Amino acid sequence: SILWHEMWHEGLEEASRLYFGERNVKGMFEVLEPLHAMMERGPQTLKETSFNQAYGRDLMEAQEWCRKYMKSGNVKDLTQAWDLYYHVFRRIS
Amino acid sequence: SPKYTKSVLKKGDKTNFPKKGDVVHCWYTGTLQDGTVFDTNIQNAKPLSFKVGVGKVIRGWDEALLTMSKGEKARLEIEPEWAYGKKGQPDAKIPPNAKLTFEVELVDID
Ligand SMILES: CO[C@H]1C[C@@H]2CC[C@@H](C)[C@@](O)(O2)C(=O)C(=O)N2CCCC[C@H]2C(=O)O[C@H]([C@H](C)C[C@@H]2CC[C@@H](O)[C@H](OC)C2)CC(=O)[C@H](C)/C=C(\C)[C@@H](O)[C@@H](OC)C(=O)[C@H](C)C[C@H](C)/C=C/C=C/C=C/1C
Repeated sequence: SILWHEMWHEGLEEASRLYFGERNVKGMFEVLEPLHAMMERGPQTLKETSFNQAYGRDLMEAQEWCRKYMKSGNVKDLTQAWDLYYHVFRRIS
Repeated sequence: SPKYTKSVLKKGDKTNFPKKGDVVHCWYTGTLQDGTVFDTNIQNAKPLSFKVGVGKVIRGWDEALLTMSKGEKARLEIEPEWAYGKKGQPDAKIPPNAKLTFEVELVDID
């Protein structure tokens, strides 16, 4: 898909399978990295712009909490990261 | 032969039970043997939602929810084989072969 909501929906689900299912944080990051990189390139269409308006902040904050977690090992940081990814996943259905 | 036990803390409506494939919405608090709270989604907070009976959650939850009526609050004691088993969930402070305790409140069924 080239639709941001579909790309993120598939990616978040797969990233969570790798992390929670396979216990594979390296693999999880490889799935999420390209998607965050896409966001950092910025929206290029009406629909990408609307998606960024709705979810861009939550997705960037999820990544920040996750980066915090990778240095802290604090479950609080981990859970805040996943709460945000979960939120976006549910809002885009 | 279920590998969990359930104690009802507050009765539900005794009428509406989740079925395989339903989306349920829950409040929960999870504790270890010593009462350490490893997670709660009770306060931005909102209920956990998931499709039941398809492996979205650990087996103890997936099975127990089919026995709860809407509004029910129950204490679940889940054996490690129906939770995180030998590996546990180290990042979340769940050790190997851990029995998990959850208070679960079934808020809604879509
Ligand atoms: C912030 O808090 C975390 C939940 C924390 C994680 C750590 C554990 C201690 C705990 O604290 O929950 C906890 O108390 C616990 O043990 N839970 C949560 C409440 C339900 C019972 C149990 C559980 O099964 O968690 C679940 C457990 C940890 C992992 C799964 C266990 C069953 C197994 O078959 C699955 O393999 C895949 C993995 C996590 C969840 O309840 C979430 C909702 C569901 C998933 C992640 C998977 O179903 C995934 O499948 C790919 C999905 O389809 C989801 C919807 C995709 C989206 C993008 C990801 C959302 C992530 C949400 C994460 C949340 C809310």
